[PDB]
Amino acid sequence: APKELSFGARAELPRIHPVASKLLRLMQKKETNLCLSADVSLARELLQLADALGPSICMLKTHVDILNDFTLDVMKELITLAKCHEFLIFEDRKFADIGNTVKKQYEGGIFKIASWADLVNAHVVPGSGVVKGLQEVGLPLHRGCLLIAEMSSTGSLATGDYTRAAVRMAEEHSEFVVGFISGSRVSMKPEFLHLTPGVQLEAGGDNLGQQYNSPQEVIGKRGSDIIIVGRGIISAADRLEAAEMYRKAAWEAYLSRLG
Amino acid sequence: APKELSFGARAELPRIHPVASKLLRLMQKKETNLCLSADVSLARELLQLADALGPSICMLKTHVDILNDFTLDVMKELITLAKCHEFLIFEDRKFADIGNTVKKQYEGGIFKIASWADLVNAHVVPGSGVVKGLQEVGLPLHRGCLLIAEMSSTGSLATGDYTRAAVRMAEEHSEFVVGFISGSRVSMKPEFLHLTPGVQLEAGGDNLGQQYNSPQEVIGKRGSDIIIVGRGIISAADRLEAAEMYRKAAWEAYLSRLG
Ligand code: NA
Ligand code: NA
Repeated sequence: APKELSFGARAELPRIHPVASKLLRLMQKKETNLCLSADVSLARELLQLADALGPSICMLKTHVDILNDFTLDVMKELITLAKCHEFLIFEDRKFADIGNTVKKQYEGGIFKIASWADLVNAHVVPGSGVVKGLQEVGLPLHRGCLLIAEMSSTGSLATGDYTRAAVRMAEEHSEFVVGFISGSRVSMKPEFLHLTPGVQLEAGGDNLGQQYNSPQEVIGKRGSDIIIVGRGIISAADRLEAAEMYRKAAWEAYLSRLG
Repeated sequence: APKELSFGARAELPRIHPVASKLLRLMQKKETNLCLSADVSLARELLQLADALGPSICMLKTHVDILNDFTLDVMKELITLAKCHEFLIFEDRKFADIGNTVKKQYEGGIFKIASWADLVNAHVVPGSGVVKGLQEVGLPLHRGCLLIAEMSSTGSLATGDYTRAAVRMAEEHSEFVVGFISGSRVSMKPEFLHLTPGVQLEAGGDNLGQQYNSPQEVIGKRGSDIIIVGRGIISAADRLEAAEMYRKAAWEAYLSRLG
């Protein structure tokens, strides 16, 4: 493997996407490679978490279709927090339809996801039309996309040639695609981010197929860039001290890998 | 292949799911195996289409995340039409996350999909946790699910062993899973429905990877049960006469296959 570059140096790579470079520079400024999976159903709790944990995170990942009281003004308030504390907003929509449909789902409907999400993600199962359709909205809005190359869950079919196809599709749509959701490093090109869910400090899983690995395993041994942490933080009593524990774990694993 | 049973006889199979049997009986009563893909962004147009075309269709497929003016009362009015004209409502949500997440996306948020959708669909890429999570909402609500075994779009990765995995997952979750979105017959078990999108009378595609086959190819040669038709109907001037053309095509292909 080529010699590892710092996040700050990766932010300067000739082929880097502007959204990736903004992310990489705030990761190095803030010493955080933690993405908070803000898995709550109340706008107040989402906003209180974003404000308190904002300084500790590089990214806040939302499922806005689980917010009981979603409005676009909630997302305006989230953007204010994102700008104040310096983190990106990633809507974990997992687009997975034909290109003509995802185009509408990204721009339109109640959620107007493209209006407030810096990043979205997509499954590669439909073929590259899924990326084509999203990019016809996302490119004019200066957004980025992550392709789901592997999943954390038991029985995942995102393996082998499927994973290779995701990497190829990302390479070929680099104007819009900034990286992967994956369990490890899947691309050797340093311009691409790797974000990894299924992360907790302790061993375990849930009863619906989620499986966990630690920040040291995921960042240090498996070579990913960012950990996505949900229940490990959200279910804790003190979510701020939980986020700090995850931040320091992921940051030190990165530093020790960087040498 | 075993001798083909009529829709009415399939509705009586020992292992048939109640939602599948309701569907099969209305298909045979109404002489329709057409599912309308109601791909519009206005509630008024969705409701006017559902009323006018209701008699011609067995199912109305929605993308409620593309409706600019979604409210739950729109879905109440759609249910009234579904009951009046006898068709099922299928929300084409393509759930594709870990089980713990899809559970919430199905029951909760603004859309409360499980409250009004007879059928939903899911990708199998996350492993069977996706089905497990949906069924914890769907079983108590007496709903059914379709697993996406193949896709119509260029570059689709839902082929080979992926398709085989979808069929296995459906078999093993038959209390909830009633069939497939697929391009052909993928299961030899007659209790399972096969629904096929990417359908028009004329050859062609779109520029975002959609590819078309005719009702005679899909139902007659490829052995699917139901055609899903969107732009072939929606973009026509007279949507009612378009739906009738598709209905008669799909019904006759079925009858000629039945012998
Ligand atoms: Na995930
Ligand atoms: Na489809």
